[PDB]
Amino acid sequence: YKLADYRYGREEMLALFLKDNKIPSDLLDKEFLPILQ
Amino acid sequence: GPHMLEAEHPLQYNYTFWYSRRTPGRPTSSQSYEQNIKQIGTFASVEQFWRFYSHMVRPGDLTGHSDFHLFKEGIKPMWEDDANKNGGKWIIRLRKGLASRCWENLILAMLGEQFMVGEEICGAVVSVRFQEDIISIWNKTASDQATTARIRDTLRRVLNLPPNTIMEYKTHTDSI
Repeated sequence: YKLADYRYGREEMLALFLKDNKIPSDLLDKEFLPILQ
Repeated sequence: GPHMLEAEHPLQYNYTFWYSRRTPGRPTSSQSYEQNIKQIGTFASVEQFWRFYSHMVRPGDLTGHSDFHLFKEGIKPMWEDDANKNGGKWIIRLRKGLASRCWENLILAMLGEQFMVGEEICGAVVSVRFQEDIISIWNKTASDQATTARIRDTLRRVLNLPPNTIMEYKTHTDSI
């Protein structure tokens, strides 16, 4: 019936994984140090 | 924060990562009982999702009693939230070492609109415990049998789990 407007399969999601990015500033919090990579 | 950008591929909804931790005991640990939940951030495109996810440790490598939550922007990852209070969740208990791949598969399917249940999805959780991990996907209406039946079928299809793996549905209220 009604498809969502924005749809991506697993392989399509991985295809858009840019290998050169910048860590979001929202993650740069001392509380998240244990979970950062 | 979340902006729609022409060069990027929008998600159907904005989603928000959350991180919680619980220092579970007074005898169990030297420190006192403590519980924390903190919003990480909110994203609106596939590319923005990868900016967050690529810089988070995978859940199979978290220590202690810790959880990642990924919920639609504006839905708190707490069953009492308006969006959740009449809802429920599919639960999958996993032996250590499986959660990191199953979480990735789950959230990629959720963000990518692979469930096909309109607005029913609220979010997903991965809970890391000492002897097992627990993965769940929450939906809005626990009594919508057709919705909850479709989520189960998509889960079985996208998660890549041994066919011996059990899944249980729980209505959030049933806990009281």
